[PDB]
Amino acid sequence: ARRRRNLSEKRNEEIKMETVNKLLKKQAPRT
Amino acid sequence: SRKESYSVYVYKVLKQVHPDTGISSKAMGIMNSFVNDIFERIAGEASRLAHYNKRSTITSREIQTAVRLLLPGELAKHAVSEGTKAVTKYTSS
Amino acid sequence: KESYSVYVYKVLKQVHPDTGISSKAMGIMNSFVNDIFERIAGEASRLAHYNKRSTITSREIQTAVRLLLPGELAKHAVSEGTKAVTKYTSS
Amino acid sequence: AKAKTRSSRAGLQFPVGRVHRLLRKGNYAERVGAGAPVYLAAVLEYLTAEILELAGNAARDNKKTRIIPRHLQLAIRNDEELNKLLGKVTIAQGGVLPNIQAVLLPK
Amino acid sequence: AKAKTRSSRAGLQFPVGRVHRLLRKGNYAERVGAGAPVYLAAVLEYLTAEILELAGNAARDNKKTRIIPRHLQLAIRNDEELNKLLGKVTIAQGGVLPNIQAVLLPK
Amino acid sequence: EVAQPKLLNCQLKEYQLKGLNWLVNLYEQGINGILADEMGLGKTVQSISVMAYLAERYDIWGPFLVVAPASTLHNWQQEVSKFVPDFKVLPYWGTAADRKVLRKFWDRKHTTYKKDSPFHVMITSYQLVVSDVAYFQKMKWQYMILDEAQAIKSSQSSRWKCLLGFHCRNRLLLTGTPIQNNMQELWALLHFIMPSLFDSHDEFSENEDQLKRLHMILKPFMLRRVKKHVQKELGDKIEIDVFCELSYRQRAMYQSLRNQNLVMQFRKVCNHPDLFERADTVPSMARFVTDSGKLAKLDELLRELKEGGHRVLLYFQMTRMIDLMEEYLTYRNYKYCRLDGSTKLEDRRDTVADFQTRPEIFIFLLSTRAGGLGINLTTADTVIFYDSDWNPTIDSQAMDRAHRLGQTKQVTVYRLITRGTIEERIRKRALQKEEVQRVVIT
Amino acid sequence: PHRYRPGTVALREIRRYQKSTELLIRKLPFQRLVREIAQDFKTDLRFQSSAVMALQEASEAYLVGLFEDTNLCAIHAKRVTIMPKDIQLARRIRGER
Amino acid sequence: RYRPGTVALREIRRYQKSTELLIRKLPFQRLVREIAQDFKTDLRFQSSAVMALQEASEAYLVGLFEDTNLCAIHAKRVTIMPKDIQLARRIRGER
Amino acid sequence: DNIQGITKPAIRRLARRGGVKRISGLIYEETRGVLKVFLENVIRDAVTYTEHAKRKTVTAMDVVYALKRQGRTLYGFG
Amino acid sequence: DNIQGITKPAIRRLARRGGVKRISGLIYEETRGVLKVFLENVIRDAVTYTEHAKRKTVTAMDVVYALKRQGRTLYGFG
DNA sequence: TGGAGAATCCCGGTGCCGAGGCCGCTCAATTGGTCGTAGACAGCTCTAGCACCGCTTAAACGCACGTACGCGCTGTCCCCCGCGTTTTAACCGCCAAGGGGATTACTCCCTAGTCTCCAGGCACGTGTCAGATATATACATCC
DNA sequence: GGATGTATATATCTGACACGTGCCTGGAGACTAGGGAGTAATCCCCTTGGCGGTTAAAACGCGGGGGACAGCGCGTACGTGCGTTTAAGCGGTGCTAGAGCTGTCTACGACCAATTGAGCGGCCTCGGCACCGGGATTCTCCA
Ligand SMILES: Nc1ncnc2c1ncn2[C@@H]1O[C@H](COP(=O)(O)OP(=O)(O)O)[C@@H](O)[C@H]1O
Repeated sequence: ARRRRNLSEKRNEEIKMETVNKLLKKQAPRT
Repeated sequence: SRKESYSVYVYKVLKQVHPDTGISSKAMGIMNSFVNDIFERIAGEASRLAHYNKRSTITSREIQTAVRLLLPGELAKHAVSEGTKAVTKYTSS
Repeated sequence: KESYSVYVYKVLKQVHPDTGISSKAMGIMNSFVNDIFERIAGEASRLAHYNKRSTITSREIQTAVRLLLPGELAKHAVSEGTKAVTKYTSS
Repeated sequence: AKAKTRSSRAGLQFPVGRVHRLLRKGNYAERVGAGAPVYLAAVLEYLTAEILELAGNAARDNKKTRIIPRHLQLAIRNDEELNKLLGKVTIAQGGVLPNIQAVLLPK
Repeated sequence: AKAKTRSSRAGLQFPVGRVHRLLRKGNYAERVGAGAPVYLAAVLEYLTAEILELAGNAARDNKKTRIIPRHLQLAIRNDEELNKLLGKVTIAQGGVLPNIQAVLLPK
Repeated sequence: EVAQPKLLNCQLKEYQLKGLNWLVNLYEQGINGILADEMGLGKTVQSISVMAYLAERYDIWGPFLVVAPASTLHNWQQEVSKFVPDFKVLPYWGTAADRKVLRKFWDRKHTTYKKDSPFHVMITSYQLVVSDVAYFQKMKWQYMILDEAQAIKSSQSSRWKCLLGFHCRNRLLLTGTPIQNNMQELWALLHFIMPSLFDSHDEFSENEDQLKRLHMILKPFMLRRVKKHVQKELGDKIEIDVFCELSYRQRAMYQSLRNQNLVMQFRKVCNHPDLFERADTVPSMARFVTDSGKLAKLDELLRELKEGGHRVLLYFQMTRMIDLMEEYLTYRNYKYCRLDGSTKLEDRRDTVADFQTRPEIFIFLLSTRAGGLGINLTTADTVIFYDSDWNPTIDSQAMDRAHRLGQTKQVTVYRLITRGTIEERIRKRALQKEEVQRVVIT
Repeated sequence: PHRYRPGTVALREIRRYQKSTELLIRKLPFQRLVREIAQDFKTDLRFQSSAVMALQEASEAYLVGLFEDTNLCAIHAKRVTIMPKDIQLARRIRGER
Repeated sequence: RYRPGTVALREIRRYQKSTELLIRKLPFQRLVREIAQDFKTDLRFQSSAVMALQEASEAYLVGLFEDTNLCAIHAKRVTIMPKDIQLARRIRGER
Repeated sequence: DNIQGITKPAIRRLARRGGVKRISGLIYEETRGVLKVFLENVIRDAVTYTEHAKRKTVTAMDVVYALKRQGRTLYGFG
Repeated sequence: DNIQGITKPAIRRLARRGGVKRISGLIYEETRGVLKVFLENVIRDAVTYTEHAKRKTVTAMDVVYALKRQGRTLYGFG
């Protein structure tokens, strides 16, 4: 039980932080 | 030639509930009509239930959900009981 | 999962060439067509059964339209029906 | 080895075999479960009994030995649950439940 | 040999093959005519056209570019014959035809 | 009085340093205020320096809000990234699908941020501050700069009614033209600054003595400065009016209208006949150039400037006249760039960089209202205004885009006037209004 | 000499005809009407016997039900007499028009 | 302003022009979960299922009021009163 | 003609079975129009089933099926 | 006690869509009883389909079927 | 209350026809076997529904008030009920013609079935453009 | 001499559609089998029609009585508007139940052939019921 649920938070956090950063990179930095 | 009907079976049921009583041909015609009507409805309901679940077979469970949909109130309970009994006896035998 | 969306749009572009059709209104059209299919194929089904016959032909459809659609709508639909089956057979 | 009607095999007066035939020929679906006709037959017998019991009572209450349509009509409209099953049904030769509106009665 | 949709062979924006699949697999009968799906598809296309023609008109009378559920309701409940066909139907987000009894209006 | 902020990656000039001292004293007194430097003295780096000073002394590492017009947002993103590079700077612009994601930076629970926090400065448009006020109202903004603040001059605007209700401590206005129109608009800026003191339309209304009255009254709330006292190294604007006479086609249409509400229709004829109805029974490009007095006279002037190796900023008031002008520039085979309010906010960055990076480009076409604010165009040298604006502040704002700091050539302003027509009336009124504004500051 | 008061005879009638099963339209004129409607739709139509009996059971069942509904519309309007406006209300609420 | 009654008829010309749902969402939803849990405990609902029930529920009530209105007007009243609901139901066949 | 074969006395009776005490005078002509509009709809469907079967004879079954296409189900004839 | 959550204002708006000018005060308690009886009947059916499919969640489709079981066809949701 | 008296129910005797029982027999229901796919099952990903928290602000509520509808009561007068007599056509029991539906045989073409192949349509991206909201400015109008 | 409405611009944004790549599954073509529906010949039943007779009921004509209707007063309920209060609606964070999909394989129902008894048609028949004449009892009505 616990292991899969713990891993879900890390897997979520990674994608959330990257997709957050990608949007700031989308606007501020030239594309 | 050979038109076929449920009059035979209605007589037996009547004999178990009211031993001395009988039944005019017109009343029996009404009973024959009633039985076709209700088979129609319970089969049609069971048909559509199977379709909505994307299933190919009309099992006993479907005929159960259909009784529970068509019949109102206490009728439904008492019928779903007769059904369980019968199928239990068959599965035994 | 399939819908009749595509075809409704094609009919719309041909009858009203400037217009579009909202997502929810398209959902209403997909509901309408499924409904009427069921009604017509159900009447065809029963007509076959009442006549002890094992195939739903095109004659069974035409009698089921004459039973379902009210008044002048029926006449027009049976005309359209008959036209198309003629053209297909002519190929 | 000696035959036993599926009906007797399942304790029922209504004909299990014929019901399996009609479920197969009625295009209700492709494959028809075995117990399906047994259960369906049990419910048809139950409903048949329920009406005829009530009709028998109506006949005795009118001093006669044969059920006729008028007794079925009385039976069916005097029970709320059967009436909710058959509200749209007309019974030929049935007549009407006796009911005069109370404001029509004389002063 | 190059394949030509049944639709094209019969001039029918509606998909005659899909109609034949649904009639065949949906247990309406044991066997289906080759003429069945062509005729039925012609009738669906005709009714689809009728409702969209009336709704298209109602859109342009309201000075708007896009058909919405309000306009389908207004279309369907004006035509005598389509209203008779869809009398039981509720259309989501459709609202009511404007209607006041002349008894309610000012003297 | 105060030292330069240690985080600041550039040296402040003397008058900028004094400006920071004023603002620091305002913050420590708890008073809100207007930095009103004449355009291109460097309000931006002074503004930024307060965020630096707060982040150093009182360890208030944000959150800080810059609200600015659209043309200008990219400028701020660069400026903060350049002059205080430790600060972490978050755009709040772009589509709704973008902005949702950006809100996921905001910390609603820590009231004062510190260096490790997700973002320190947010930069957003006036337009999004209004549309997304529902979401902003939850924040606890620690310092807030409205740049190009005459955006808020109308008290009846949704914008004023929104920004007044932003929950925040210290506010700074920047506006290089504070005094604008009637005294009601001056009330509006004051109220946005300090609601309790300037609470009434009527009492602010409550003549030479009244003007002397005002000069003292404003002294605790505004710092105004002017180029000639500190930017002595850059020569004054050479301004050259040019007259034009209507073409025969213009003259016909103008008489037709005058014989036949028609204010804006007259302004169109004086720009170019083709802004009414174009041409073809075949229409020649030579007729197009000759058919408008302005364009005809402009053709002389452009050709001279090209031969001399100058580069031109050319302003319009009418957007369709930009469309027409590109055609004439295409035929004369001049390289040009275009920027107006319809231009997507990505392309703004690119275009301004292009004209400041690659001197093949001869002409920048700019809309006056979109072009007038923010953008920095030091590589240009000649400004042309093709049409007069009713409001003199807007043209002022516009020509100061050529006359910044770091300009090294003599800025030349041309202005074309169509004689005997609405154009004259308009420039007449604008100059009256400029005298009034100049008197009230003076 | 004797007359019953207006209404007593009618209530006699309600009891008697609410207690009989019999068909209330005369058979031969009903049968003749059904063929008059049929002959619009297809010419030379032989009718089974039980088909016209079934039409008559349905026809009497429809009208006897319509009078029940009509009567409630009258009583609600504080009348005892049914009038054409009552029938039209009942049909409209039941959706037939 | 408006003579006595013109305001009610303005209410009519308002609500017949709009298409919106007329019951408040969250109160409706709570009623549906109250009724449901008699039949089975722990019934999860889909958003779209509660919206379906609400569209159907409002459509039903509105249509009952048109039939109720006709009953009133037939009695030479403009006011709908409980007797009128009960009459419509019995005619329609909802006893 | 034939519709006037449904006599005034007949309607009066039908009404009594529906328990109506007092009957107007204009009811009679309205009732006839109602009954004809009902019969026309049922007969059209019954004749339509008859012609699909290529029979000439309208049977009891055609009528019974016609009525079940109207929500009115008749028990006691097929 | 959630049925009283259907507010008086709301019943009144529904009436107005139905073209009612003036409403009695007793209408409110009838209308609540009416609405609950209708929802009980549809929800019972929807849950009956849901349990047959061995789902725990009542879907839109269950409800749309439950209404076509009762002659009330809801176009707009699958 | 009291006779009157028309109607209703209950009693009883006749007789008739259809409910009910019993005889052959044919065809469909039962027994025992094969086999092939539906679907029960185990396991998985990940959608999305249930909880719970704070804020604006709209609709929900409560009250004081007044006037319009509902409705109880009366006078009028038409029109329906009740009854009587004449008139007519429905019903009955019957004979007959004959059409048309139900059946038996038999043949052929149509549709299901399997296989090979490829393009229509579904899902997901994206971008671009007309419509909706702000905001600025002059000027005419209403006060 | 001022407060506001109107008309025309620019500046922006948001959401509707047009097009796009991709991929995949179901529709199209083509080939054979065999059974359903189409053909005609037959046959007996049940419908259409005529006849003469009885008699139930429909058709017509009167009074007169009581109900539909129109009008009026009056009284209490319903609509209104002003002021306040409470929950709905928004939008979030965040957890995890359970919907929806995959891969197995087993067990069950379609399909066949041989059997045999259930249930249909038909024939005989006698007892439940309809109906009739009579008497006793119950409801209306008016003095
Ligand atoms: N120390 C400095 N180093 C570089 N640029 C500076 C410095 N001081 C001022 N500037 C210039 O100041 C300009 C900003 O002027 P400012 O008045 O703030 O802009 P705006 O008028 O748009 O508000 C920029 O072009 C910037 O390059």
